[PDB]
Amino acid sequence: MIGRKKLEEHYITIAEAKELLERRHAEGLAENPEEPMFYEARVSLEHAERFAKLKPEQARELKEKLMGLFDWINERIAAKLVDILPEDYLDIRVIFAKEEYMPTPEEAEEIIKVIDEYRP
Amino acid sequence: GKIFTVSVTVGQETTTANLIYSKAKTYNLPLYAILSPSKVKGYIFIEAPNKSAVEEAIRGIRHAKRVLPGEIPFSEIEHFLEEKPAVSGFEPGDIVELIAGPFKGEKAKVVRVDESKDEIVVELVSSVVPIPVTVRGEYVRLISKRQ
Amino acid sequence: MYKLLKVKDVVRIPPRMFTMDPKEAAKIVLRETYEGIYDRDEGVVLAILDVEEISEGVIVPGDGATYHEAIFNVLVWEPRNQEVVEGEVVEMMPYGAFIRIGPMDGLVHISQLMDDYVVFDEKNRQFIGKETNRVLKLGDYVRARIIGVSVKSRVIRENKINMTMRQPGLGKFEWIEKEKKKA
Amino acid sequence: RETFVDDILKEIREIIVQMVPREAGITDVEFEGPELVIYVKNPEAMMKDGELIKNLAKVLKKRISVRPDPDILLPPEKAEELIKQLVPPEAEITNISFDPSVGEVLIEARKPGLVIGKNGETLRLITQKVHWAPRVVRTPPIQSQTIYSIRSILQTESKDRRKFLRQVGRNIYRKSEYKSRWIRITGLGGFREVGRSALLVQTDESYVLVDFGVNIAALKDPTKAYPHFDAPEFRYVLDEGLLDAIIITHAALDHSGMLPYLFRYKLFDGPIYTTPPTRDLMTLLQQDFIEIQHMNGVEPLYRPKDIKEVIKHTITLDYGEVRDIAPDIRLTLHNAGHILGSSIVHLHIGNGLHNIAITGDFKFIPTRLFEPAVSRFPRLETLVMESTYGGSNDYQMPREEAEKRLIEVIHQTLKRGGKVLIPAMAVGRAQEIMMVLEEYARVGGIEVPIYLDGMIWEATAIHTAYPEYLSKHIREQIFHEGYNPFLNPIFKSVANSRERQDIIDSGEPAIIIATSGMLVGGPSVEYFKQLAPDPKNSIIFVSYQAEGTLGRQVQRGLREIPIVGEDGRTEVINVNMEVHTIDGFSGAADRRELMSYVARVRPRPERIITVHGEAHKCLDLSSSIHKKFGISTRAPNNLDAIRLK
Amino acid sequence: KERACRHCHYITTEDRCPVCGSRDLSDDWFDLVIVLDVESRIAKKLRESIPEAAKVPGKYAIRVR
DNA sequence: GATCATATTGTCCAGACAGT
DNA sequence: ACTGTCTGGACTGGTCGGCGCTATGATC
RNA sequence: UCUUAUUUUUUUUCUAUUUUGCGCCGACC
Ligand SMILES: [Zn+2]
Ligand SMILES: [Zn+2]
Repeated sequence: MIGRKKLEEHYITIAEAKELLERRHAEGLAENPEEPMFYEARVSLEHAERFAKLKPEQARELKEKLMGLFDWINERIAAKLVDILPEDYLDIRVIFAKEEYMPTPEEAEEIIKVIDEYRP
Repeated sequence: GKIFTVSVTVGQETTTANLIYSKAKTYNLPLYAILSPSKVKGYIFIEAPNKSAVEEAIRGIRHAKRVLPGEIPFSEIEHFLEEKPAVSGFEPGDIVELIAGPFKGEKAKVVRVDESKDEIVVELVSSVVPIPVTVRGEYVRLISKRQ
Repeated sequence: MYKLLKVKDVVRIPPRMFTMDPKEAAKIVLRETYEGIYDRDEGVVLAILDVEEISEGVIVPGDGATYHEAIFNVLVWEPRNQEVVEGEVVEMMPYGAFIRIGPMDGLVHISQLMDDYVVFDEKNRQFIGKETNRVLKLGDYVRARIIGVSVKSRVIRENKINMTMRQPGLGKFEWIEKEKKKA
Repeated sequence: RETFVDDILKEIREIIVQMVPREAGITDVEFEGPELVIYVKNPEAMMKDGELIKNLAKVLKKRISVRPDPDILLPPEKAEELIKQLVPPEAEITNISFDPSVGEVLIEARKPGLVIGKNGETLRLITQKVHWAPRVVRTPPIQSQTIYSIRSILQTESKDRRKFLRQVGRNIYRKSEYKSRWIRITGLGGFREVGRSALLVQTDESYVLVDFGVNIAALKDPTKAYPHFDAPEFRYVLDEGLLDAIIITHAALDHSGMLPYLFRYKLFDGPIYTTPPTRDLMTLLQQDFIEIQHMNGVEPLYRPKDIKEVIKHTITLDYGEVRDIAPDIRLTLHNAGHILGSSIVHLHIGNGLHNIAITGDFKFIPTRLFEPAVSRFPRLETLVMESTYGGSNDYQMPREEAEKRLIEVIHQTLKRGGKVLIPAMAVGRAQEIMMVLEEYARVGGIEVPIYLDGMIWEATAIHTAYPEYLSKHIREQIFHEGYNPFLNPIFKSVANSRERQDIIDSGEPAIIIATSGMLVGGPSVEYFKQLAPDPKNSIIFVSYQAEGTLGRQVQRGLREIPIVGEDGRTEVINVNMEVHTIDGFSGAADRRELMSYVARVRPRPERIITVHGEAHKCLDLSSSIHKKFGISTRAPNNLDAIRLK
Repeated sequence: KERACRHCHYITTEDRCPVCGSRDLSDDWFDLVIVLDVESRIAKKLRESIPEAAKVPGKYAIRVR
């Protein structure tokens, strides 16, 4: 349990976490010792910059588009979808097999060409 | 003949019983019978016409504390004077505690029990590897009945 | 799974940090206190971003330090059961392969890495398929979902993560591309 | 079972009174362990010369121990003075103790050679003038806690030890020289596998256990961690108490790890025949194993009182000494050459019926620390051999250029002012590294101190206490010359963490010999953590590294190893010091060494059993020996019985 | 020493058994029973279990090992 | 001689209670 | 409803200094 | 001149860093 109580909880994406870790790295560089963070945070930043598929503002726009498109999905589902960036039915199926809902091919397709917009 | 209980020091009930027997032999006491089972510790049974004879016979012995006021029914001590091996009533799969032997003060689980050789086979629960050992049937005590 | 939380907490500022700004001192204390640990209901506490609001301090008896009620932003990572994640294999040993997916290192069993008795090559730390003839090497991007998280300790390294990979649609990126080509 | 010990003792007494002069006054003749003890009233006429004692020992085939009868006994406060006057002052006697229950005097002295005698006549003269049977032990120049504890245990438990020895002597000589109907070898462990070795020699009269050990590698699985206790033969032997003796080839966890487990649950009550160095090193290793098992959080295998009981049930046998350990089985121990006190076990069954030679871990090339393995036996029929390096491609590099590379790496490290950290085992390669460093520093190559940390000092002290078990060169240096290689001033030992911190913070060059090759525990981890960021330092690995350990991780070239530091936060070790791997100091026999031992053994064994190694390596070694020499070779699995005769 | 007979379960100090006339003696025994009266109930219980025991006053036992 | 299980079961004030 | 009776609890704090005690009757 | 049984591959190191209690007596504030 972090703190006395939790006010807001959000499922943040990889790109925004990478931006936050870069800000922390800049703060540590401003800090006099040459080591900005510990092993776990530095390794997390390295993994995020290795898997930096989307820009933070593009990831935010995609997440808000997913949130406003449907109603049964949550922040976690949108974050996972923008992390994976699915292209066909296989990855969507292996993502949603253990989930509460096995989406139909039509909504899977609409998620697919919502995802592939401005996709690198 | 009524059965009464005489409390004695633990571990020397047989010596006190022998002393009472010698006193009865050499003092003309109206004592009918004396019993001292090995399983019962610290007490002996005396079959006598009345408790007064019991307290008179045990009087003068510093190792005999007192005589219990009640009278023991014969059905309670009937099973004591019965020919029955100590390994009887022990079934494999339960847990026992070894009273004596090289494994003194150890809990184990019964694997094989036979009454012809008056011995029992137990596996130590504290042993990481299961190695059965043999121990006399009267050296164990049942702690929990299970199959 | 990465998470952003807004947490209100009492922060203890020692008298040596009195000359500094209260927000900066609270941020420093929270960074030295909560960062680098594991929480049962929150996960890997990765970073403290900033402190939004702070309150007037209260001095408790027996301590000269000042306690402030402060709200701050925390970036954490929480592994979820049956959650898919992409990572990179960073360590390979015979009983299982270690992949980096974030602050933690997930473990993938050699038995359950594939539906094939894959042999471990000790010469170059490689995984070789007997029938599929697919080679797994270091630095290969993989995707797998988690099935077991050990939260028995508050230390990140002592926590154990086990994933599942034998299901179709998982494995190396080239394997996923080849599977998509068939479909 | 029936016992004819009384008749044998009566006939032995009759032979003695026929041969020994009547005026000697023979009162009692008894059996103590594998030896025959005779109590006399007039020792002056008993041992006027050693020829009579030698003839009695040859005729009776017993280790004759002539002691004065307890009826007459000089007072200890006067016996000490007569012993000090009689023993030359050159032999520094450190302790004198007296056992009056059975007349004995234990003399713990720095120079046992002068106390014992030129041909043993000094002991006879002492026990003639003072009427106290003497037993001389060596005072170690480096004090050892384990040896002192063992001596104190043996002294304070003289009654129990004497009763156990008497019962062992009664059990051994329950019958005369017996020809066994059949001889069988069974492997309860260590067959087609490494670790948890256990051998069973079975006859129709006696059963003998050999090097009962434990498997450290497979400790998570109880099935593979311990020797098979479900073997019907082992169950029968342990159940009916028919185990005559236990013999330990050498002091190691795979050969003596499970020994106190039998005494923990009172599964064994007989003797354990082993060399004194093997005994002390085995107790030290067992104590260490129990300590790390108790630290790791798992339940310890046995209590230290079980190790004490093992000490109380241990009989010391020197090299080349033949003792009767079973009515049909004689036991002797030869120099294996693997570690200190490592013994090749030669079991002679029957009167020429069969001979088994269990080598165990051994080395055939002449090393600096120990003499080469004994390849000559009076008779040999079955040879049980290790196969740790039995593979075709298993070729260890020679020792000369390996030690040259180690010396030059150390010299280059000390030239730039760095520190040398050498993780090593508790025994074996560590003392070899110490000897190589001492030889290098004796000519003036290096004057830097050498720090021994983490129980290596205890092993060094045990090595000093038994110099006769070392190599010929070290024996020549210690005995004939006045220079002890282990007593060099460069070798230093720490006292606490303060001295270790002072060594780490010291800017002068130094050599540190650690305690754990894997850097799993001991001061090795602390030294690695505090010396890794310095690039001038270096680390030398003299042993194999196991996967998943810190040693293998730092050997594989990892420049940043994340470990669990204090406060539950991951701290990285930035390894900038040089990493070296010189694995040429292994004490195990090479494949070429095994082939040379097979070719040069005398006499040629009828059959060879390849054990103590991986299954493929054992099969390869057996096939190679069969194809090269034609000897029948077998590599059986566990729970396999081979009928030798 | 102290020994108990195996047939009549009598406890005697010397080698001879003066009650049953048998030549089997056991050094290990428990459950000492003292008989002073013929008609006493525990003597009758001994008689029905061991037909050759509790015939004369003295010492007896139920089981001998 | 050296060990070993057992070793017994002054006054005053206030609250609760049978008795009449 | 009264009245004498049985039972239970507490009896100022602190300090200096000393004296003395904390096994034994069977068993091999 | 006849019934009712089955059958096969994925977990690692030879070991380690300042005597209480009980009770008595006396004295002082
Ligand atoms: Zn070995
Ligand atoms: Zn009889």
